[PDB]
Amino acid sequence: SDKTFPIMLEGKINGYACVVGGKLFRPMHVEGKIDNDVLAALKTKKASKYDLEYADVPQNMRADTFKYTHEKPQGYYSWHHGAVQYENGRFTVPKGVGAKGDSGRPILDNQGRVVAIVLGGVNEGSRTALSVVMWNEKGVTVKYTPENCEQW
Amino acid sequence: VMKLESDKTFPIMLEGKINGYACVVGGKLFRPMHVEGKIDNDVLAALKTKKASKYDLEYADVPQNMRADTFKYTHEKPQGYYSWHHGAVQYENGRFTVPKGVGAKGDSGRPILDNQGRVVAIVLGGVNEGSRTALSVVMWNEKGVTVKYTPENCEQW
Amino acid sequence: MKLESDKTFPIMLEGKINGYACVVGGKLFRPMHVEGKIDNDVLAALKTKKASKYDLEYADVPQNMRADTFKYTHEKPQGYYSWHHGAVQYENGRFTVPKGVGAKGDSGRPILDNQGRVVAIVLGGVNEGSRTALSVVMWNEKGVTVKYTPENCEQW
Repeated sequence: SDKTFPIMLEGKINGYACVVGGKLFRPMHVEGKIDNDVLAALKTKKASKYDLEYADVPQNMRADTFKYTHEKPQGYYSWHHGAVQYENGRFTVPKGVGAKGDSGRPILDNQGRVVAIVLGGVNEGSRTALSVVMWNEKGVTVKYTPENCEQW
Repeated sequence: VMKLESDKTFPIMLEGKINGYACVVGGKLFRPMHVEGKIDNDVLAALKTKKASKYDLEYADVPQNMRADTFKYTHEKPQGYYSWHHGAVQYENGRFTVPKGVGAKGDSGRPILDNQGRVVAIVLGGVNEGSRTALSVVMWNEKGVTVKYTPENCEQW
Repeated sequence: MKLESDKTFPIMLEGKINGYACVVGGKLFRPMHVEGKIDNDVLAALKTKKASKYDLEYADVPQNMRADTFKYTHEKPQGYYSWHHGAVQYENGRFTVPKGVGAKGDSGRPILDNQGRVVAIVLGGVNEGSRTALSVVMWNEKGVTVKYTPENCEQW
């Protein structure tokens, strides 16, 4: 794929950035440089209310980026660490899964479409509650953060 | 298609300190006229502003590329609550109040929003009245006429 | 959203606009020969003093308006200025506009420089062929009112 690029800080992967619908996304709270020259060169617009920074990607990339959708029917989804579950407008992964450095990774439905970008999470029993950003019907950004959520 | 939205309020730096805030509403840039400093945003900090001393506001048109990404505004102020950076803002009998101990110098310039996200006022100052703090602000009436309200013994922020 | 306050006001007479009044630096000005009521309650209730020699009636504008009134200036370099109907030329000490421009109902209108400052208030004019010379009150160095009226000028 390679539509997700690790953000380097000091000397490690402090997070991830990704390209969706011709837009570059990056978690605001995640400091560091993207491991890609073009992307790391783009001036971003800060959206602190959603803990996101974004920028238009050059035309010679637009079509070759993640596709997105507001369609979030309850059920199962996927992401780098395995399966994700969506129920009651909340995304969750198995307990113990998800941690620092995972901010930025997207969540995908069967069709490989990005339905959300992860910002953080927190342990709730035998499940990990996720803080994410999504998109509604009108195409507006919506953010949902679980109680006592930790930033990854 | 996507309809992203980014920050619409910016800190006004003065001598390396935050002295107020500027924001963009209805395709315009505003900043409290009594606040000294430079907008922490190159593009906006360079625009030429026109003064409106009657409202303690300085303003300028926002470029074509920024027009779609600015606060929408309204005159609609039914009684109840609204919100701003520091929390809930109550509006009753033509006056916006917040809890005592909330709001101080440095907050002038910040906007007050209704639940739909529209700006119903811009803060200019305040003064404590008992357990509440009455706010000085710029609002808009039905005709589109900019109106300013300043509480007795108000202090500029 | 309206940020700028109106600084000119139509003078009504039998339903028709007979001229204009404007507010400059804390003062209302009105062409003395123009009869009618200023179309603004506050302004119309003001008592005015007359300066016949200048064909101007004037009063102190309410303090709550002083804040957004026209700023005047004496600086009148030759070139162009503007007024409601377009460009106004200034040369050889007199303002002129094109024929077909300037008529009854235009007295009281201001002429502004590009910085939005008032350099003159029109009181009338007279066509002189391809151009129409204007009658006006201006301001000199000491901020003193001065008047200029073309030969056979008519009070619009």
